[PDB]
Amino acid sequence: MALYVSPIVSGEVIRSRGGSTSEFTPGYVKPKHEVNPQMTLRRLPDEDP
Amino acid sequence: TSKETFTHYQPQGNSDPAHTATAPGGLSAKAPAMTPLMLDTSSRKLVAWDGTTDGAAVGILAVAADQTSTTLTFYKSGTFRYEDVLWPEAASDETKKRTAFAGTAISIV
Repeated sequence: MALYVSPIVSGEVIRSRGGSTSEFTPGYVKPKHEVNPQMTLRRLPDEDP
Repeated sequence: TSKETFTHYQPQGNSDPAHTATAPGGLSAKAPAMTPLMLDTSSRKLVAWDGTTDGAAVGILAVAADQTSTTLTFYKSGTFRYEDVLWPEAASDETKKRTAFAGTAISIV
């Protein structure tokens, strides 16, 4: 706060702030799937007969 | 009849800056502004200057405080007009009061 100080006896000063830092580096994911090259000769549950 | 004399109020006597500082106080009575202070030899708190212990002057009170106050803000530099400082009654000679604050930054004009 700045409680009372009168404009004759001006005094204490304030401080600047800061001082936090953190690093969270890597991450990764890769869900590979297959194509089934020989499953396409039949019919899917879709594609009405 | 009733002529109110409007006068100014200039405690300063020179263009010197009036720097301030905060220090604990152990005063035992009401103290108005511009009262000399001394450092207690036992507890090293700031009390009202007795006007007899030579060389004990440490500064000039700036904002009035009392025995219930814990920290006082007092001047530590500059020059003050001799007629505005509330000298203690124990000091009865002008010369000793004038040179009482020599050594520090405080001076009397």
